[PDB]
Amino acid sequence: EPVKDTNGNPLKIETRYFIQPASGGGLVPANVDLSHLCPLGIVRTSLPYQPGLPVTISTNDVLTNTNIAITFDAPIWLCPSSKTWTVDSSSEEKYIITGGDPKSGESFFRIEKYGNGKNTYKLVRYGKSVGSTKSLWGPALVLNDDDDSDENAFPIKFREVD
Amino acid sequence: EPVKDTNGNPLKIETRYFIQPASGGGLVPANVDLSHLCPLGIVRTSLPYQPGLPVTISTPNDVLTNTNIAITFDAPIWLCPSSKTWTVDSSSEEKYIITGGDPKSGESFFRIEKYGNGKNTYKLVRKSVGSTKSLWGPALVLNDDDDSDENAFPIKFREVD
Amino acid sequence: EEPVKDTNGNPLKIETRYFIQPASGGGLVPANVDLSHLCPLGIVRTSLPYQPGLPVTISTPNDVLTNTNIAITFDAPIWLCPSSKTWTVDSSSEEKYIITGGDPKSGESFFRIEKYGNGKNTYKLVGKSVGSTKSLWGPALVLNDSDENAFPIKFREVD
Amino acid sequence: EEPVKDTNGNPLKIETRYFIQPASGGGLVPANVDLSHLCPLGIVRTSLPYQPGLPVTISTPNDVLTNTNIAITFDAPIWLCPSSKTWTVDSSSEEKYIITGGDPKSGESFFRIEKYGNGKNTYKLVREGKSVGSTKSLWGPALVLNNAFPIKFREVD
Ligand code: CHL
Ligand code: CHL
Ligand code: CHL
Ligand code: CHL
Repeated sequence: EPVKDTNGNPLKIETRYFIQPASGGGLVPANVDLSHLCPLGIVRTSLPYQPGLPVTISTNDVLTNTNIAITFDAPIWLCPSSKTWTVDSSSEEKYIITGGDPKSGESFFRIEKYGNGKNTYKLVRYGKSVGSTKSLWGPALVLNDDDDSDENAFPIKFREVD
Repeated sequence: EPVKDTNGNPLKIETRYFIQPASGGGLVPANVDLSHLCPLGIVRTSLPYQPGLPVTISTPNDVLTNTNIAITFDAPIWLCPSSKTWTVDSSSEEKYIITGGDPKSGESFFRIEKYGNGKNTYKLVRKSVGSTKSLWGPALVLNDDDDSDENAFPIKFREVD
Repeated sequence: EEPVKDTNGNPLKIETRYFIQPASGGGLVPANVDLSHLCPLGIVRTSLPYQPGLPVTISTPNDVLTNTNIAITFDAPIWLCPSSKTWTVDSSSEEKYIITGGDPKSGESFFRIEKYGNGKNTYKLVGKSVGSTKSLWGPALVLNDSDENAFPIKFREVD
Repeated sequence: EEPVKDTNGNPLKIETRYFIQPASGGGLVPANVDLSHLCPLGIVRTSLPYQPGLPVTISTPNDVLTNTNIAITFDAPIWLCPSSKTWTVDSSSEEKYIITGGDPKSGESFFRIEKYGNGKNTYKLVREGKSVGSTKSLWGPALVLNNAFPIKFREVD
């Protein structure tokens, strides 16, 4: 099944989208704690009209339950690593962090339908769903223990940036 | 004559708008230099899809051109001890527009006037509001005159839904 | 009403720079207490072992004596906040953080230096003693007299 | 190859903490050079007069001698960047900032301590040899590869 944006249109690669909580504003880079500034975690901004930092998806169609990479799109980057999402294996909390390799399997996630709402999804990694936990700046994306139910998943939509 | 938003609808008081450059993204609070963190200047973010921090307009519900208004940022968090209302830093050589003004005092009053080319395009006048290079990017400053649109920073108002 | 002494056993002088160093990381420095405000500033113990702290000068409403009204003012060539460098109590707060921006001549900014424990050149600030709580950067000074919950300090003369 | 001396005129030891302080603000510390990056870090003179600097240890690739390959490594219980505390040259900057994140065993991280001018116990760093100087950066003077930036070593404690 093709992933759809908030307008019900199918997701394309090489196309800028805000990832916005379906459940404050969009998802942005921020540090998870005071122990490291780089690499960056993924936090929901508490500011209501901030749309989030845009991402592009790499594989023109994006389909559900398929290996994809998510890369922030930004003209400025304060860290010496990449803008591609990945899992902090060395973190005892398994934060989703930047600095992944867009071609490597370390950076692969899958987009799956969430609950009933249309155009609502979750991310799953290999199967563990992406949830959230309290961090310094607010809720940060973390890898949950499993993907048995949507209970612990952080529901998202994709909004096309024009 | 009523000020209009990007949809051509007239501006209302107590209504959130993005002030967006007509000439990066919207206008946001940021420090102008390394000498002070508070109060805050008004900077154009270089990030292309950042809409700006919303403002509300007050009158000392219609907003009309060439009339005294106050501009106040709207935000659930504020890192400085002073107000979210725009004003002129009289004590700076640059005459930065800064936060921390009194919305009821005349120090915080600006006027919205039509700007050159393009529908629903405006400038602020107190002397027109222009911009200069600052630490984080272009910061709003009060110019010398309002003789022409040359030095004015053109803006539009986009309704926040 | 005996003189407060520095780590060299010399009596404290007014208008003289001292590091206030925890008597039990490095010295006391200005830092934000939480993510809700940058200004005004709280008083935090740096976790860095050889950072001496930001110097303060003491004023009196030349000896600094115990159990006497004094004001503490940070000494620095730059200040990123619009208010003063004088310590005071955040009168309306939960933890009653000690914060900058006080008036050194006003009673709002008065503290008293008293002996702490049965030790040597060790003190506390005070009815209510100055303690600490966990904050963003580390321990921050808060207003709590007994030396149970007091934050013990010493004074090191700066040269 | 004569021994480098600290501010007390005592010879420098390897694996010993020193402040590197400008020979005539306070000591040298890690800080960002500009708004383009937080990591890795530059080497800046703090403008605060009583800040001694962040301590370093010197390693040899127990006396530290002049005109010999040495590595400089900051010593700290915390580090906010994902790389090492060892000094090196930012080859891919036009300023050639001295930056952290070097390999203490690689030749990229080797400097030499040479006597500077007249003052006793005063030195410069050299990496044909190029001396370490300074340029204006965001917070203040930052060390760059080229006068030289004269330094002294103060024993911690
Ligand atoms: C590597 C350092 C880094 C840090 C520390 C942060 C931190 C933050 N980012 Mg991120 N980012 C960082 C890198 C990057 N970000 C982004 C892109 C974005 C976007 C698009 C957004 C964020 C936002 C946020 C904020 C999310 C929480 C919040 O809503 O607070 C509530 C908000 C505030 C308290 C206002 C903060 C104002 C100012 C932007 C930062 C404050 C300046 C002071 C230095 C604060 C430092 C305080 C210290 C003591 C902790 C948070 C301040 C969101 C945000 O709210 O920004 C306005 C947001 O929309 N970031 C990019 C791509 C350009 C980065 C590149 O390296
Ligand atoms: C009080 C201090 C204060 C400071 C220093 C800033 C600083 C900034 N604000 Mg502002 N703000 C501050 C107060 C507040 N802001 C806001 C609301 C906003 C909004 C909505 C936005 C800003 C944005 C900005 C940035 C505009 C420049 C840019 O385009 O960068 C390009 C972006 C970067 C260089 C990445 C910066 C990411 C991150 C937020 C952390 C930056 C802080 C650093 C870790 C510390 C210093 C690092 C240096 C070396 C870069 C700039 C970093 C804009 C922005 O871009 O934010 C993401 C923006 O959209 N501010 C509020 C209301 C809550 C404030 C209330 O106090
Ligand atoms: C709002 C302004 C302001 C803020 C946020 C701080 C914050 C801090 N001061 Mg303070 N200060 C501030 C104003 C002032 N300080 C000082 C003088 C001092 C001195 C002398 C010292 C401090 C120190 C500290 C630090 C204590 C915690 C620690 O031990 O970390 C330990 C060290 C680290 C965690 C490494 C990172 C340090 C780096 C300078 C912070 C970088 C900020 C991040 C890039 C932003 C990311 C923040 C995230 C949360 C958003 C803390 C970072 C102490 C310190 O440790 O300095 C290094 C210290 O010795 N301050 C003066 C007079 C000049 C100020 C005047 O305005
Ligand atoms: C991103 C990482 C990082 C950044 C941005 C800095 C930045 C700085 N360090 Mg460094 N450091 C950083 C990493 C680390 N430092 C250190 C250890 C030290 C030491 C021991 C010292 C520094 C000091 C400094 C300052 C030197 C310039 C000065 O004299 O300011 C003058 C001081 C001020 C202007 C007031 C202090 C500012 C306050 C700490 C926070 C400033 C951040 C702003 C509130 C946020 C907004 C930023 C601006 C751009 C809008 C400078 C602010 C020196 C210093 O002065 O600290 C107080 C210093 O003594 N650093 C360690 C080991 C723990 C790090 C590990 O990662």
